[PDB]
Amino acid sequence: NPLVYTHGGKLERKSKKDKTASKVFEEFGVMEAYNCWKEASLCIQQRDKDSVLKLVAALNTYKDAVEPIFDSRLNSAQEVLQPSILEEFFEYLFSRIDSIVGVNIPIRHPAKGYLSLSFNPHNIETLIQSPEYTVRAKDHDFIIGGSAKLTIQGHGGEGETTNIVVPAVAIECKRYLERNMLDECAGTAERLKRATPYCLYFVVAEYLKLDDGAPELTEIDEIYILRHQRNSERNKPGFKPNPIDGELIWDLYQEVMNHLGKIWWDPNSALQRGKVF
Amino acid sequence: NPLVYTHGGKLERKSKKDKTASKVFEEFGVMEAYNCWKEASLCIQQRDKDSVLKLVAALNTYKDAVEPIFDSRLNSAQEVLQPSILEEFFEYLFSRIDSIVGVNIPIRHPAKGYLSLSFNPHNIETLIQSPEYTVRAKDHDFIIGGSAKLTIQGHGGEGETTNIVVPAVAIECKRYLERNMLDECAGTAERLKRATPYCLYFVVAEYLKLDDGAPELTEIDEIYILRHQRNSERNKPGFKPNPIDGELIWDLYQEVMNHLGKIWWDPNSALQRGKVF
Amino acid sequence: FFIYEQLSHKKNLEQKGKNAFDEETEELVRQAKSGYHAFIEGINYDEVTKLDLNSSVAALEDYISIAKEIEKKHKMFNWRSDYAGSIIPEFLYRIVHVATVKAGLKPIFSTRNTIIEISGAAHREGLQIRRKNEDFALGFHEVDVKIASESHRVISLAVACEVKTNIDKNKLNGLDFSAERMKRTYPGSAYFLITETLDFSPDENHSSGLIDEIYVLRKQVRTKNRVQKAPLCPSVFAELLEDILEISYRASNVKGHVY
Amino acid sequence: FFIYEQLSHKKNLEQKGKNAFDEETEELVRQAKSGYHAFIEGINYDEVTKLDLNSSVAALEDYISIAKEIEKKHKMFNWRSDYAGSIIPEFLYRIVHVATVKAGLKPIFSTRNTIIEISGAAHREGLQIRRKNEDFALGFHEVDVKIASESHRVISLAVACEVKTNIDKNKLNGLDFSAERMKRTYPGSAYFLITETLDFSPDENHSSGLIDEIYVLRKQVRTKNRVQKAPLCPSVFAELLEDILEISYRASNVKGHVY
Repeated sequence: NPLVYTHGGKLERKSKKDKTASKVFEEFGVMEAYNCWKEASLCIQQRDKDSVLKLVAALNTYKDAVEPIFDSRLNSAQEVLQPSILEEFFEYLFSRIDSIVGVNIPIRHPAKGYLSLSFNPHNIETLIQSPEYTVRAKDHDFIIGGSAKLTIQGHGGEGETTNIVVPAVAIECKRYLERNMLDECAGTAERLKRATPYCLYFVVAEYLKLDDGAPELTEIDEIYILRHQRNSERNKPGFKPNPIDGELIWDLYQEVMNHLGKIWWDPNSALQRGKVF
Repeated sequence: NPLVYTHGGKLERKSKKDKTASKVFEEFGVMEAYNCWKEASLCIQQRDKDSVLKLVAALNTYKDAVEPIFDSRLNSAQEVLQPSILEEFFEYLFSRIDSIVGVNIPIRHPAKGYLSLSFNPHNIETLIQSPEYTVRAKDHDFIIGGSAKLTIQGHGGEGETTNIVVPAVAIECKRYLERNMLDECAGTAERLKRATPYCLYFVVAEYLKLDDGAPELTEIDEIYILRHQRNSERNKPGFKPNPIDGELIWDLYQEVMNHLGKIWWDPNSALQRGKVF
Repeated sequence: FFIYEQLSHKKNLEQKGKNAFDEETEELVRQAKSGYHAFIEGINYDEVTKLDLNSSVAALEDYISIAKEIEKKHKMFNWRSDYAGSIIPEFLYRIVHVATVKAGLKPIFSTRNTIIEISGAAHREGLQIRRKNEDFALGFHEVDVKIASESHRVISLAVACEVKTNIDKNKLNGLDFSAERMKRTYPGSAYFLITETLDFSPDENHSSGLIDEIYVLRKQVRTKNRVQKAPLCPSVFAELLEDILEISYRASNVKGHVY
Repeated sequence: FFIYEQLSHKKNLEQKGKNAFDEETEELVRQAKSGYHAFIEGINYDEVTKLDLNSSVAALEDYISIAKEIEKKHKMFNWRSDYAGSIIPEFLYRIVHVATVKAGLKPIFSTRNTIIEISGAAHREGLQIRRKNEDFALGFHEVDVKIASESHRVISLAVACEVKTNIDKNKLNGLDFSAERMKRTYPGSAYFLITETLDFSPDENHSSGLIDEIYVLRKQVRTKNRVQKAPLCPSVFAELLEDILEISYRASNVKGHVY
């Protein structure tokens, strides 16, 4: 049961490197709001429906305090520390699964989810002696999974070892999602399902900025719209930004846990059942 | 410099299991024709243009003697031993490359050319402890390449090792090619180029049985039509079956050797050159 | 159109045959099918419970057992993937609940360009638009297409299936190839493969990617059991056919395009 | 159509601007381009030797060096991937040798179905047919398409390219995504990516599959060199632009459909 602290680390990084930001952080109480949020999140230790809603409330409080400062008073923040808020939130929510799942999960944070291996030999002698190979992986905002160590030895016997991460759930977190970002995901999804067919893949957005006509839902498991609002509303008459929806975080928590709770690949279970996944 | 003897082994297999065939082999001198061909092929030791043509002549002689017996006197022969003739012929032609290439190639015969690796975890504990993975490979009629040993260890430290073959040239050999078999190849080609992008892929046919309108040549490197004849000619007035064309075998021999003779993957050679392959 | 691919096959075999026709009448084939067809007809929509799906499967085996023996006796030749190999690619061909439409058992695969000349390209450029004959297709709906005044009539599919007696490794590879093409044309579409018995020649496990499910109707470990003339006899199990509601569920889902 | 995407951009900037227009006249921009455009015009078809390709590149750098400085001074804002990022997506836009035709710098990506209602599906079903705006496209040729009396004007492409100043890892991934779609629509087609300088942020090597070539016009190891205000200055090397005959060769090959 550990935490990586994605957002907090980046707040720590920024306060040494960017003295504009460092000054603004302390001046407007970014640090205090964060510490409140961090410790308030660590306080909720059971995982019934109600408990999760309490966790969501802590997230909403933090964003209300901190995001208006980022938007109006900093340049290098929108895609530098803002998106890591959701990333760290999910670190908290899933920090207590080892007990439930009944084994030590090493990966519950952003990491690179394995997609494929392919062989690119420099020359003929190379191919035969020990060929160079390449591992493609996608950066994901939040991965639950295990690590392994891939290895190739050629005719010349000296090994090539790469540290890879084979995911159970991969989650993308955006402030608002538009179609060129969805299409990024749509292409990931194909590749990720091929790498780990029983990997679950979610897209987590607060706002939707999608192109009218029917979006393909194809191959992405679920797409979350946590604030139930269109992005065009943000500048419209009588706008009030909705809170991140605790029922959908709860849905996600349940679907994850259900995914973790099942039997995934089983040749004999295919027979008797019929169906693979 | 070894040989696997694809066809000869299958002739040996058949003469113990199928007493109809065993009787027919000895009765009609299949064994003798083969031994003539085997030893006559081993005799041609230089690899200039002329030498290759001599090799091709030996192949044509053998097929002239043996294939009429197979067609008229045996049932379990057309897709049981006939296609292995071309397979063994290429074993001979390439049996003398170790000297030229300047290192020991382990694979110069039919084998399974690596396509992809993917992770299929039985459950969550499994994924974390040591996940089961799967290697897809395509049977190819003739592969020149090296072998390697792929390895995965999980949290529980105990290793999973699979023997894989990463190809330089993969060759398909058919008596006559029709479109559903080409489409089989067209799909292999995509996958094989992805596994080994500097793998060369040829389709070797004697006759063409293709569907009029423009075939896609896309992604298969070269397609060989060794007898320069349509399959519909085989039953037509004044038909004489053409010999396998030594100029095309020569083309193949040169293109292979050129492929083997080059530099394949090089990051610094990309810069200065511009182009990857 | 009321497509019974198999009964249309009977219409055709009886009409062209004569010897096959005398065989049908004496072997009670049309009757045997009618007995089977009527027992399923008893199973209606209200009766599409778990109990009804099993009752239908029982009747199916009665028929298929009698069908097989006529082909597998001394009567005689053209009886392969023609007759028996088209009994299971029909079943609950028509639903009731959603029942949007469909567009038949074939689907438009894709298109390529193949013009002779520069002048011909301006006049009307040659294309080659594919459509394979799959065992059974259920579609969402609907079109035709025109390309330079060349019109071709479009099927857009929700589900596709082949039905085979047994699956080996090398066939499974080619089946994988078919599915890649399918998914390219129609993103959302499910592809199923349905077989009775399984013959995985290498024990090596099989290609997950792009095949959206494979189903074993017999749940039978190996085909060889059945092939080997012996005590070993398979069973068409109703529970296996019951869990092919995945198709129905998916089809229904696409009708309701909302939030 | 004589498409200069960049000169049309000049036509548009001068027309809408006024302040930008006074800047063009004083900065000698149209003139500077005309000087450049005329020097290339000296390089004809007989002059498409190795020597001529280099002479053209020398003139190109003269112009692009002068173009950059006007945007990169105090004049002023909307001057990004508008003006500067459309000088290299033209060049040898017209050949001579084969010169079949083309079909512009955009290509029809693919199609999906999106109907509101069952009645609407029968009436005329809604589709969504894609077409991205790529930097430069050369096509084989030619069509339009109609779907239920909905007509859309078809480009079938031989080559496609983007031109960028610099390539990072995450952009390369999305560029890979674009190419998958492209290859699905048009099997044979080559996709190139062309950039001046390379910024591989992780040293980890890059995605071979579906990108048919990437070219570095500067052969410059890192962008940071140029970005870092310092002695370090790149060079647009003619030899790099010379080896983009791969495109011409491929296009020509498809014209002659024989044995």
